[PDB]
Amino acid sequence: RKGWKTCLICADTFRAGAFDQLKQNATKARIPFYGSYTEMDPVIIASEGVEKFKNENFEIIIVDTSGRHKQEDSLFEEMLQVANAIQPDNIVYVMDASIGQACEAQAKAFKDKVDVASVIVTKLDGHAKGGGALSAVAATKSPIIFIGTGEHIDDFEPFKTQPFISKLLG
Amino acid sequence: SVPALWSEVNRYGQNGDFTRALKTVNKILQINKDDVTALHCKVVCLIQNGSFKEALNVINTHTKVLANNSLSFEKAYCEYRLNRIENALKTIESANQQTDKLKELYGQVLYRLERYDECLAVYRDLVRNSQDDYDEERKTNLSAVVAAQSKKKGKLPKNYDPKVTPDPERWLPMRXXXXXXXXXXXXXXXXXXXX
Amino acid sequence: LSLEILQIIKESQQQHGLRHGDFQRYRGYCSRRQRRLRKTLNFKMGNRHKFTGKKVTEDLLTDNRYLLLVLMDAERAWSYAMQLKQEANTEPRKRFHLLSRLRKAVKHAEELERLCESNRVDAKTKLEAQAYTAYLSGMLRFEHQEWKAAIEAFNKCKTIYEKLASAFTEEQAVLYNQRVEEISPNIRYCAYNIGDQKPLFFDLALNHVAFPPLEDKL
Amino acid sequence: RAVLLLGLCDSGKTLLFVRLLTGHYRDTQTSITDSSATYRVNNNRGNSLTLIDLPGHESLRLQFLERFKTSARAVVFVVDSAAFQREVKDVAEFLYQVLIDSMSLKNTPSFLIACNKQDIAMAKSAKLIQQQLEKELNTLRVTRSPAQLGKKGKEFEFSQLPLKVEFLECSAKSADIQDLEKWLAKIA
Amino acid sequence: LDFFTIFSKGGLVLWCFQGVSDSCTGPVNALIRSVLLQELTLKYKLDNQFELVFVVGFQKILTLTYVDKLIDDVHRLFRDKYRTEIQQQSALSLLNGTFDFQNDFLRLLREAEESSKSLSREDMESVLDKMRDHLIAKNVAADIAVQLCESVANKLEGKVMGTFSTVTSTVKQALQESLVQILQPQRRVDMLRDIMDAQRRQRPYVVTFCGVNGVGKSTNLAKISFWLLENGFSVLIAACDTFRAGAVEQLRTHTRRLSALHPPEKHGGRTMVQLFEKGYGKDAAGIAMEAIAFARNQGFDVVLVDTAGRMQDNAPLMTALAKLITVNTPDLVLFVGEALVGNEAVDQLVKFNRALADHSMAQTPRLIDGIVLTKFDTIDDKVGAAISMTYITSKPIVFVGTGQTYCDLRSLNAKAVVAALMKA
Ligand SMILES: Nc1nc2c(ncn2[C@@H]2O[C@H](COP(=O)(O)OP(=O)(O)NP(=O)(O)O)[C@@H](O)[C@H]2O)c(=O)[nH]1
Ligand SMILES: Nc1nc2c(ncn2[C@@H]2O[C@H](COP(=O)(O)OP(=O)(O)OP(=O)(O)O)[C@@H](O)[C@H]2O)c(=O)[nH]1
Ligand SMILES: [Mg+2]
Ligand SMILES: [Mg+2]
Ligand SMILES: [Mg+2]
Repeated sequence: RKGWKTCLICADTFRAGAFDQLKQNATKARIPFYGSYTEMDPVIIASEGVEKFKNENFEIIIVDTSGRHKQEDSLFEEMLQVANAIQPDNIVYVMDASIGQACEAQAKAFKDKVDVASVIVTKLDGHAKGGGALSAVAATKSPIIFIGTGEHIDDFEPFKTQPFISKLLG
Repeated sequence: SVPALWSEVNRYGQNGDFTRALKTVNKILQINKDDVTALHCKVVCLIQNGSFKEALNVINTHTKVLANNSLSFEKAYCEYRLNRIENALKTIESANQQTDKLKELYGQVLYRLERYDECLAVYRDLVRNSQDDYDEERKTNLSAVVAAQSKKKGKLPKNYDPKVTPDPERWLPMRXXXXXXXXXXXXXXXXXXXX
Repeated sequence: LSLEILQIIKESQQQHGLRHGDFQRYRGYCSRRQRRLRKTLNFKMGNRHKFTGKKVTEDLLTDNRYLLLVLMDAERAWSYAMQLKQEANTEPRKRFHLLSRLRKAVKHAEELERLCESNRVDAKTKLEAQAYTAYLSGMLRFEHQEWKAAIEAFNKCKTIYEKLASAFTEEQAVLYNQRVEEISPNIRYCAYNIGDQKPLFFDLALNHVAFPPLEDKL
Repeated sequence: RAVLLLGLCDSGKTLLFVRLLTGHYRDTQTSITDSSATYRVNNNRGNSLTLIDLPGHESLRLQFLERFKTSARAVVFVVDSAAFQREVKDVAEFLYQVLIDSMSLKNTPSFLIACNKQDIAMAKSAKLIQQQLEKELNTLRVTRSPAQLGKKGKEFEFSQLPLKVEFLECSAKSADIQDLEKWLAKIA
Repeated sequence: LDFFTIFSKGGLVLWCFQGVSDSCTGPVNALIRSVLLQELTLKYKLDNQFELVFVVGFQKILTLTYVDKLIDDVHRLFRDKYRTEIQQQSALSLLNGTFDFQNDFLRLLREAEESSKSLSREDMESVLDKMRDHLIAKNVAADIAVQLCESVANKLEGKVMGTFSTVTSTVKQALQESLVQILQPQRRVDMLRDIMDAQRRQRPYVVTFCGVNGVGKSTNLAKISFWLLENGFSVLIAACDTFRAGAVEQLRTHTRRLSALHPPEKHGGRTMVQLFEKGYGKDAAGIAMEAIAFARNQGFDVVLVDTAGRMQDNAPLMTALAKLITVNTPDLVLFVGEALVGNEAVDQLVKFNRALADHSMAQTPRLIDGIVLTKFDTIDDKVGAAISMTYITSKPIVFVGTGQTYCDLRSLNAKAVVAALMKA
């Protein structure tokens, strides 16, 4: 909507209905998408998708990955190999705003395996004030650029520090 | 032997065979024309075989023979079933002897005449004194009396004429049809979609 | 015709706050309840830049629906006073504002009992309104902090609500006996401080169609 | 040693605990802690048992059972016989835990199912209460979400256990506790 | 004061007052609100030293300041006048003591109607603060760890410590006992026995999976579909998630993966896992009612109703969810909450249970009947999300998900979760 030739890639080969999910979000918002029902390697979906949208001269190529936790070293190595195959200009750490004390440990282990440079805080439209974001800014060394404020595609806006600290304080 | 035709009407009314108890009752009404027990076994075989107007023509053709040995329930029941709730109400009240058969049909006649204050006192006494397999069906009848006080197509030949059937979509969201017809100026994000 | 006022107030409080003690939320549901009853039925009190007194007259009482408008005025001022009883435990001046909402909750219920005195309303809502007045007059004269004027309008509300139970079926008497039992604990406290000094309907008459005893016929 | 009184709420644990110590009827409420008192047994030697009445509430039934099960010489599982037919699911479920806390002990204590409240006309017999719990602990050992009950290939019974399991009938309203004081004198 | 009963904690009425008028009305409902449910206004006062409870029944809640001064003087005259009967361990000191406190109470009542016209909490102060800061850091809700800690300065105040005890180890121990008894909800569960009882009317067993966005409702619904098939049960997955993209293909991959492990050939010849779907955008109470009538007609022992994830503050949508669970009457409402959520575990279940009872139109409304604690393999000991959930709700943690596959479904080890949380 700002004028960029944006496109999506679904590099999730594990979650059920994950390419069907991003396909129906991209079909609705009129955005090109890439992914596979059949490919089981996310390094292969993400390399062959950024290669296709490079040769089509897109300016914003957003690669979606599966959910992973730090105690799974198998998914943390696969995340590092998806990041090494496509070599992303920016890595965004999306965190739920209802996360408790377990936030600083996961957010730090994401910064250690992969180079996180921006943080996004979703599910802030409800009761959660999002105090877990102080522990993912200190762990990933990355600022918050956007917040999510609902389930729809337009429930999305840039992070402003003053209204988030006034809500976090009361 | 009419005692052997009555062990045959008895053996067919026990097995639920009111089609053959009605052929064996019409063999006792050929020898005994005014048999009041064979004019009651025939009215039951016609109420059970769904002839309520043929069972009401067996009661009205023999009004003097079935007199005071009457079928005032099978007569107020055939009329209750032929859309006569004013004749089914007059035959329950004019019955010479009141039973628990005319009390069960009278709880269903009061409910049809929308007399729910008398139908509640009839169905309160019917749930107390009745010991049968239909006590869960008589607490659903009393629970409906308490809840009561409180292919046309425009034309058929024009169906297979224009384009054998209407548009294949043919009824669905109006905004989903190939016609659209919603005067839509643009798309906006209100509800869930994603098709 | 009919109005089950006690069932109306009890299921609107448990659904809109009073199950967890939210009188501020129950009153706000009462005010939005009345605004939307007023905007639907085109019964606005004021217009822009002027105000005109809402007078629910007798002609519009056939709807069986405008009694809920005045009752939502009685339940709004009642819900505000019970919220001011919780805020008067730390702000004892709030009690003066509490007692001004309870004198206008009986005045709405005394004006709603006079409306039910119309002949277009059955013998059920005249008497639910007569003894909803006598219940709010016993709670105001209980908050007067006089224990005698409290048992006088509670034993009046109990004797009214019990006179209504005896007169009809014991199934419809349940609503009036549920309300004598509802205000009965408050009467034991003021007596402790006076003497201190198509539905599914079955055709069960088709199972009764059976043969006569065929023992004499063999 | 100790004889723990267990069961659901309102089974009659504290009124049998009163009827054995005083022989009288005492008004009781819901117990939130345990209560202990000595009981001079009816036999010749007059042995002394420490009756322990444990709360029947289910925030406190297994917290006190695990505390005193190591000190238990016998356990009396008190059953509400009148209200047995609607509580068949909570009696057999609590009794399943008392059965595995029992065989897992070094010296397995002696076990009784005191079918209380027989003075009520609707009290089920200790023979119907043993049949419906053998049928219920047979479904429970399969449906339970390693010590097991009896044999897996056979229908469960209280005779298949390595425990001294008995059934008697009593009443805590004087009272009818004669079979209870005869078993309390026999295990003393 | 219309009522006053003083019994011990062993459930033994010592003395009771109900007025000269009749007598002895409501001493059992008085005990229930005052002692049973705490571990006419009916409140209480606990003597924890000698195990006493002082339950009182009064009205006009504004007279609570003089009712509390009357329980304090009655508590001071009772524990002094009968100190010999109530200080002994034997329950035969209270069975054999005579508590004739009627003339002493009529004097303390008539005299309090004229005013109207060991272990202290200072010792236990510092250790209740180190235990509250340990529960909060181990992911117990901030206020759950404050009521937990105050339930323990009450329980041990007056009580004498053991032969080898400190101030620290006493409040640290009775906090573990008030934490295992609250993590022991007043509920139980079963298996094939429970579907034999759902067959007393010849009908399936319908479970409703509700919860907030992303907790694991659909993935643990598939772990329980594999756990029901493993017990020989046929399960019909009702797909009532019509508010998202790929919410039906997610459940259709679970039904393809489960009808591979449990096919008709390896089950007897009949379909055992089948998806009931009506597309997206449809009503979630209409697809659910069609799947209960479809599993009845096609012989499915279980219906597992998957609903969409939603927030806790949505009046037009927690209305449609509370009306769904009220009207559909599911056999077990299973709230799905992750073990990663912090203080929100209290607000989710309180608004989820307040909605289910508000937008319900029954006398006793259908509330959440259990909890599924997912993402348990992610906290690693920060386990206080299991305490925050079974604290407010007196409902059990029916399952604990410990991964993403069908085999990572556990029962709750609630004893070692309080032992890990109360050890600091
Ligand atoms: N590690 C771990 N992951 C889990 C667990 N339970 C669920 N998940 C993961 O959490 C994610 C959420 O999956 P999903 O089942 O769609 O959650 P949901 O609540 O149905 N989301 P929605 O609100 O859209 O319906 C999945 O990637 C799933 O694998 C668990 O116990 N452990
Ligand atoms: N009729 C009858 N009543 C009994 C009998 N035994 C106990 N009761 C009554 O049942 C009520 C409950 O008895 P309790 O002794 O408190 O049972 P409990 O198992 O200790 O209950 P909890 O303290 O909650 O564990 C008491 O008020 C008794 O009067 C009995 O044998 N017959
Ligand atoms: Mg994904
Ligand atoms: Mg007890
Ligand atoms: Mg889902």
